[PDB]
Amino acid sequence: ADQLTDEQIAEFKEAFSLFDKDGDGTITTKELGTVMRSLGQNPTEAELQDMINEVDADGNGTIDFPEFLNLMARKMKDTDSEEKLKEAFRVFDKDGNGFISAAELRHVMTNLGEKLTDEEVDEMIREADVDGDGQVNYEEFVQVMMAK
Amino acid sequence: RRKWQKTGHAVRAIGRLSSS
Ligand SMILES: [Ca+2]
Ligand SMILES: [Ca+2]
Ligand SMILES: [Ca+2]
Ligand SMILES: [Ca+2]
Repeated sequence: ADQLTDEQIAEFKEAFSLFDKDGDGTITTKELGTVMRSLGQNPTEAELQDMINEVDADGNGTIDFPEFLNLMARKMKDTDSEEKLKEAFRVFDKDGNGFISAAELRHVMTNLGEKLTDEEVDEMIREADVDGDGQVNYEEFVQVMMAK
Repeated sequence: RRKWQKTGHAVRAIGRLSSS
């Protein structure tokens, strides 16, 4: 659905900025590729172009904010959402033990270019840590990620 | 504020672009 509040748009704009390194307002294969690799992925040039083509409404070879917004505004079916939420969990769960620790969260955010203090990360872990085991499992992950 | 969510949006975008 697309009944996005200005607050949500601004939040997506900041997410867009993690990709748009030079801040020119467009995401190129180079930028998309850089982010994916810092996350442990290894895409080919063709795969990157194919990904951009999916949402390239104006055919200019790059992804601009309006296109990224429409990508994020799209609503998908349950069997798609569950799998995608699982794929997302796998990214943070570096050692793959089924849980997300403070170190792993900090690692993904640091590679993305965000500067987090030691306290900020631990504060985040405790907000999502429902069962109180110091870590974050899938259920707690889904709640924090999809919040708002 | 909501840095975890912002970060999550980026990761989710990649998953949506990969289109399964
Ligand atoms: Ca750019
Ligand atoms: Ca475009
Ligand atoms: Ca782990
Ligand atoms: Ca927990």
